[PDB]
Amino acid sequence: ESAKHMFDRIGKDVYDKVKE
Repeated sequence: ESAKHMFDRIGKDVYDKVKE
Protein backbone atom coordinates (compact mmCIF):
# COMPACT_ATOMS: atom_id res chain seq x y z
CA GLU A 1 0.00 0.00 0.00
CA SER A 2 0.88 3.75 0.57
CA ALA A 3 3.43 3.03 3.38
CA LYS A 4 5.15 0.47 1.06
CA HIS A 5 4.93 2.63 -2.19
CA MET A 6 6.10 6.06 -0.69
CA PHE A 7 8.66 4.18 1.60
CA ASP A 8 9.56 1.86 -1.43
CA ARG A 9 10.23 5.00 -3.66
CA ILE A 10 11.95 7.05 -0.79
CA GLY A 11 14.21 3.97 -0.09
CA LYS A 12 15.64 4.14 -3.71
CA ASP A 13 14.91 7.86 -4.68
CA VAL A 14 16.75 9.83 -1.93
CA TYR A 15 19.09 6.87 -1.65
CA ASP A 16 19.55 6.60 -5.56
CA LYS A 17 19.99 10.48 -5.83
CA VAL A 18 22.21 10.18 -2.56
CA LYS A 19 24.60 7.35 -3.80
CA GLU A 20 25.02 9.39 -7.13
